[PDB]
Amino acid sequence: NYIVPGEYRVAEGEIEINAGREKTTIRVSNTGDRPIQVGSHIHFVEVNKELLFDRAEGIGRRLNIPSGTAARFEPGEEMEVELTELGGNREVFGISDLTNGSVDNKELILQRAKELGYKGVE
Amino acid sequence: MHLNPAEKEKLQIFLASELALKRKARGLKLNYPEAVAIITSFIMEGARDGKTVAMLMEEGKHVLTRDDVMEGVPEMIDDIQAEATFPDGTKLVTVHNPIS
Amino acid sequence: MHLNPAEKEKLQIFLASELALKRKARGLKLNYPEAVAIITSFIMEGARDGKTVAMLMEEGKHVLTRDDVMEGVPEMIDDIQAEATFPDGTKLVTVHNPIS
Amino acid sequence: MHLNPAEKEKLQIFLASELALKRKARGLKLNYPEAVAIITSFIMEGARDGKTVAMLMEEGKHVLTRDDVMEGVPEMIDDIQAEATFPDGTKLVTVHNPIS
Amino acid sequence: MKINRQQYAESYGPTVGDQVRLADTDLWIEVEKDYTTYGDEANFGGGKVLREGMGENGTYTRTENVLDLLLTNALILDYTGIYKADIGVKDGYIVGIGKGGNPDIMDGVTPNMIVGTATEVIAAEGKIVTAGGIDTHVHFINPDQVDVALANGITTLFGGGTGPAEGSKATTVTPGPWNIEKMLKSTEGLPINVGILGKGHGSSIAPIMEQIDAGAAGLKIHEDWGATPASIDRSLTVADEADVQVAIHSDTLNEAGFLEDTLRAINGRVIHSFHVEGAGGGHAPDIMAMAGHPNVLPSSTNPTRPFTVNTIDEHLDMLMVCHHLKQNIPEDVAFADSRIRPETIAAEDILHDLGIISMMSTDALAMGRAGEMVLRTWQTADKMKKQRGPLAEEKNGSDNFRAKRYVSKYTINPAIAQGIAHEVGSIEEGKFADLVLWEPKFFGVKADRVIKGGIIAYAQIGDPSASIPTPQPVMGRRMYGTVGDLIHDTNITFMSKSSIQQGVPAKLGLKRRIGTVKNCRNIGKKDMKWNDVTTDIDINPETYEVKVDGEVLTCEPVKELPMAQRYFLF
Amino acid sequence: MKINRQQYAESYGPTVGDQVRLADTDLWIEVEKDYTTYGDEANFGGGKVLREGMGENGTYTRTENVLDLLLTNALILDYTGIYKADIGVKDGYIVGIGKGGNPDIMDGVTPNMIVGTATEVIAAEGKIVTAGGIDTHVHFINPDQVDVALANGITTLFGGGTGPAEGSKATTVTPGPWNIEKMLKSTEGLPINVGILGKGHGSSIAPIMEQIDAGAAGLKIHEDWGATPASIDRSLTVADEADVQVAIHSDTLNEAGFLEDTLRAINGRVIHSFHVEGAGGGHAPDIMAMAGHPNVLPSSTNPTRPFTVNTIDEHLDMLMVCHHLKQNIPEDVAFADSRIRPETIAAEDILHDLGIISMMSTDALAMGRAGEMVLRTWQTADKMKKQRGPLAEEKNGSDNFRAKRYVSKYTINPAIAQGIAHEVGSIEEGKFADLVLWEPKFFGVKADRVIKGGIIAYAQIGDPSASIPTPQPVMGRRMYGTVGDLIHDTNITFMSKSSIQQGVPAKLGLKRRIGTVKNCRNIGKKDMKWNDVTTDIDINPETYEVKVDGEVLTCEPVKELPMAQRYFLF
Ligand SMILES: O=S([O-])[O-]
Ligand SMILES: O=S([O-])[O-]
Ligand code: NI
Ligand code: NI
Ligand code: NI
Ligand code: NI
Repeated sequence: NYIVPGEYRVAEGEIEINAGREKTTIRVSNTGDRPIQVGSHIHFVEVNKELLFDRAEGIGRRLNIPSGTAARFEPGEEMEVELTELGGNREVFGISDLTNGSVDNKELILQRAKELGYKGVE
Repeated sequence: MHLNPAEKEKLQIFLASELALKRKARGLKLNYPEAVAIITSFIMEGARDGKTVAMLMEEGKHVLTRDDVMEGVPEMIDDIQAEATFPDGTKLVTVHNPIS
Repeated sequence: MHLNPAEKEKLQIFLASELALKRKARGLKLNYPEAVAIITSFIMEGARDGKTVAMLMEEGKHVLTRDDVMEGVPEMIDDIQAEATFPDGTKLVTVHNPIS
Repeated sequence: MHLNPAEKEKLQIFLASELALKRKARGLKLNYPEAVAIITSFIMEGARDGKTVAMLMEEGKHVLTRDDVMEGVPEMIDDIQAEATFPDGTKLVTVHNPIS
Repeated sequence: MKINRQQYAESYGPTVGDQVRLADTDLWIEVEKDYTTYGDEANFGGGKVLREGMGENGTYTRTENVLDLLLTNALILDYTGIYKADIGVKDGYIVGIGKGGNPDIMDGVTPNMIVGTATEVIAAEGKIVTAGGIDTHVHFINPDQVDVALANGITTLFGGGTGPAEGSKATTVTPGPWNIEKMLKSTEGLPINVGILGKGHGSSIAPIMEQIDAGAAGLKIHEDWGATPASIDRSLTVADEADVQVAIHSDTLNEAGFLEDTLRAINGRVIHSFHVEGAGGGHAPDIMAMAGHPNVLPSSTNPTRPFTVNTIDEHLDMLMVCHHLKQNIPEDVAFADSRIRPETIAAEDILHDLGIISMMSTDALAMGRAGEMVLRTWQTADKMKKQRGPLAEEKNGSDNFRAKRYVSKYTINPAIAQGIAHEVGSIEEGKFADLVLWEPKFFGVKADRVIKGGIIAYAQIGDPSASIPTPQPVMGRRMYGTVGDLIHDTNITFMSKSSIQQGVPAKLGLKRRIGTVKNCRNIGKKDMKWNDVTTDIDINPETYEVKVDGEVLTCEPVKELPMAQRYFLF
Repeated sequence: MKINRQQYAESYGPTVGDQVRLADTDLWIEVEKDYTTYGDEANFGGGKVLREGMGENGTYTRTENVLDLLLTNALILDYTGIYKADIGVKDGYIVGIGKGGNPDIMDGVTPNMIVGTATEVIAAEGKIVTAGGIDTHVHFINPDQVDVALANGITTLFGGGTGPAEGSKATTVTPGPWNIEKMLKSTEGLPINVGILGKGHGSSIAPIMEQIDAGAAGLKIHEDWGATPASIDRSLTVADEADVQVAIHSDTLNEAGFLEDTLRAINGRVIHSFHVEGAGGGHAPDIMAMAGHPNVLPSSTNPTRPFTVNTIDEHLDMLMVCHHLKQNIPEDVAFADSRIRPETIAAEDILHDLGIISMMSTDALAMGRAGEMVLRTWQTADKMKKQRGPLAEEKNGSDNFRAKRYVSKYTINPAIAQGIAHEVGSIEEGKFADLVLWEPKFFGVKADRVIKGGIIAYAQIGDPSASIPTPQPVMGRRMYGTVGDLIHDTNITFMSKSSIQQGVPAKLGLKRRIGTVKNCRNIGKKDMKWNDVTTDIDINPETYEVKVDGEVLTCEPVKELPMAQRYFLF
């Protein structure tokens, strides 16, 4: 019966994020010499050129982490991350200008990524 | 005196702390704004005394204890923040979870 | 602290009462605003102490006597009114003819 | 109380002087606004006590000495001016070169 | 990947089934539903979701389904529900309640809640968001009263007065065309919505009606101007023609009639009965019986709310002070004893809990506290839970039914009574964006931010000289919505249809938004949300005992309240 | 008849070769030249020179070379010189710097500086007079911030925000046409010059451009909205078309790029790099390398200024508080350690002294202090003199070179960066009369009088009830320039050319003077007065060591500063 003003009494259970969407694990390496931190909702293929990973596996995807959180890569660090699928219309505009339309245009995305030196186009 | 706007405002905090200290001295358990006022004035006076920001982050956690305040007050105060003129100019002090 | 407008204003009354109490302590007969300030702050502090409205209506008539104040002051103060937060919320106290 | 604008403002000076006096009591050398506040409040309280303008012009030069204040403060204060209600109404006091 | 519920609530605010304590009361509200898509919650900051190409759309211009403002992750408490949603504002109005963000990449985005280049963000995670309070019993006596109101979440003041003139100090009345015009001009500088009441007194129509045509929003019948059958009748004939509401403070003295006579003069027409319990005024001792009638929209004023151990002592003396009564005019003592009654005050607590009194109000500066309407509503609800138990209609152990019943008393119900619920009074799409953010620890006590017409008008915020805004002293302060000409676009002056048709705003040079009063005469008790009960209330003329359905309504006064000494410096 | 120099300086202020200490620093400024004719100095009072037929001309009407205002015997400190002159103001603008009085009888009178019937006098003898400060990094969060700024000599606020909304609490952004319109209206009531920044975010041009056409004066790219290559690019394409400046707070997280990527997106276009040292934001750890580039206009924000013994402790915790970081999310600790760096903070002191960082700013209420831009500029200069010695370029033992280098950082350079130096930023003929009088004892600490458009707007002045204005309490107070409609003629709203051409001021009913932003895209580092150095700045990614011309730039933190505890009550 001690009263903490405004306290919560949360229900039981847990919240599943991004439920129903395909998940994919990939390895990613920061080949640069400065830290790179990546937010939950950035189209994954458009992250910093010096992150090395299979760029194709980042198309149409973002990190499967709670909304508003991020994954950190110290210089030289390699680790695995889990991705989820983008939703809505599955279109991306801006950011690094690799997509500017549907995420279904993989060849175009990769071509642009390759030309601009985004590491890991295979 | 050449009082600026912050100097005028901050006189209010000193006053509120003096009020609260009188209330504590006559045996009352202090409430939320009373507790905040006492801790805040302590930080500002400490800056004036020439203490460091790090000293005040530490000391501000020992100015009031739970038995000094009403039920729930400790948990209502997540932190207390104050800016004051140290010997090396204005700095921000944040006392985290001041009352356990 | 989350001070609202009344809380800011009412700090002034406490201050004025502290001023007046210093004046009384050094032997002065108090004047009209000094007397009003002392009685008003006493009511507000009494509410904070958890006294009842009825207790304060009674006590407020014994805080200052005519020998504490200048000629004519008693007759200038028909009543003193203050609102403060009692344990059961804000209430109005009116002290009638506080100084006989 | 019927506070007018000057009465409200001048409560701030008393407060600032109380603040400064606490600082002095704990061993600090006072700064420019602290020194001004103490001397100003002394003048206003002196008027309230019924001293003359001439008495206060004299006394105000002995409230703080150079060892009470930081380096340069004495030379920053050319004069301190205050108006207060004497027994014969408002008058202006100017204390010239208060801290030698 | 799953998140436990404690951590989820810490980051995004509570979700379905989660409960939140209201301040230091024992009232708990439960999230009924949530519009989010878990994992696509909106949030703003470094590395957060509302960034260009991500949760913020970088393609659409403002006109193209983009918001001016998104409140993220709000816990809404409203007559319409207790639920979790994003709230989207555009052109000063609520345009979307749902899920905001970017349809490019997010599932479940409400189609007109796109975060785009044009969009400002307020983080509401962990906050309770309510409509602005609607205070329909305001005496305009001291302009310092406005900030007092804003600080406790009030956004609309309806009433009257010209400042500290005796007429205004007693009555919510701005009398006649000239005083009305003058106070409409003054209103240009008040940072809150306003509607002005004219004097509901006269035996000819024209003197009363000319106030409506001058720009009054309603009328007040007050005994101090003669609450006679004639003044009642004329005022209601005017109101029926003009489509504005009439408030009444009836004949306490029973001089020209008893309650039944006042009801006969009303003749079934719609009326708002002020301070219906009667300590604030009305036919002694039985005025509160008005609240049983279908044509009466009944409100309480706040000093009787709720019944406490100091109430009676306080009120007997307050009445003596107000009316210059003397303790040795036996008629004055009898008058006071007939007016200030524990029997009707205690019953008033229960009548609120039963939904028989529909509204709260202040009586600011005449016999009530400008900043305590919201405060005292919740104190009443908490006292009633403690004394009467969770009501029948509750389930899951929450206090949601009571919370909807009581929030309606100071939001939607006064707005409906006044004919302004098309504009204000609830968090619904198409209404003006008057929104109050509350930290739950301070809920109903001190508002965090008060949004007026989609721009923050008042906030509890700290040192303006500091590196960040949170250092002390944190105090209530007017924000940019109140400054310059923005005060005109963020506030509404409510006026009669006829003054609007006659061009009064242009004649006076009013720059404020102009709101139209309407649909005031075609409503009744049944239209009071969650508080629609009609019943025969019997008040014993000898004992002052109140009975409803043959049962005496009584409860004890309390010695302590929540939302009191833990929070206030004085 | 000769006067000794001590007595001459006491009566008229200092003359050629005389030095004046700046507050309680060890900086001395020396009078370079003096426009007077010795014996014909202007002065005002009983039996003084500015009297009809004498130093005041009694013949000429206002139009006939007569001034509205003469500041007598000013010691000007400006990028243009440190020198003694009378300053003449007419129609709100500086029209003459020279020698004022009456050509009837005085030698050496500048021909358009006649003191006539129309002329008001301010005595500047013994005062230092500077231009009003130009703060280009203002978050509009709490209107109480304006007086804080005025009290430390700031007269122009450029930035963004809508009050204490989270977007605004993080970013200098007023997003979209509607929020822009609303804040232009609010600006009508703020007694200071203003320019508003829109959101520099989007992947299509139209959403960004529509903000410029709505009345924004510039754009802000901030990482919290996605400081991506696309948003950078679109913003600079808009800016190049619209002739407005873009400020940037870059991607600290290096999420879409490292510094080199942001520089590639900029593609040689002009940009103002905010808080270039990076504690306030930007690519970790090397953002400060921006300040070497010719197309970058680099500013510091003020909490790192200068490097002191409490700086790091203060900032590590400030960052944790601001970003809700936790001491046991190792990523949060690493983030903070990557962002708050003694190596780059100490180098920032020296980069200022070398003229490689060109500007100061506040970051008011987001991560900086509204009233300390001028304060901290001088503290930095004093620390650098103590640690680095008088610079090479000095002579006569004065600190004039340093004083011109540092005054430029908060006056002319921000004005040039923003495209407003035609109007404000220096004491020159033809510019708006925004002038700050300082007693030398309070120089850079507390302004004496702040003149806005030729009328005093803010002053340190005493008891308003007193026989004279000097009795206590002497405090900062708004003056007649802020009152009524005079607030419109004494302040400028800076807007884009396109919004001005499109009639936005008339559409919104803006009464303020309207200033045009221009000549923002055709400038570079070389245009920064006294602070035009381009060089390769290397920041070691492992140690954070900063090198310029192969030498590590390092200095110690200081335990005490001047312009601190001698002056402030708190
Ligand atoms: O002003 S009182 O009659 O509700
Ligand atoms: O507001 S801070 O990002 O310069
Ligand atoms: Ni009434
Ligand atoms: Ni009333
Ligand atoms: Ni920034
Ligand atoms: Ni900023």
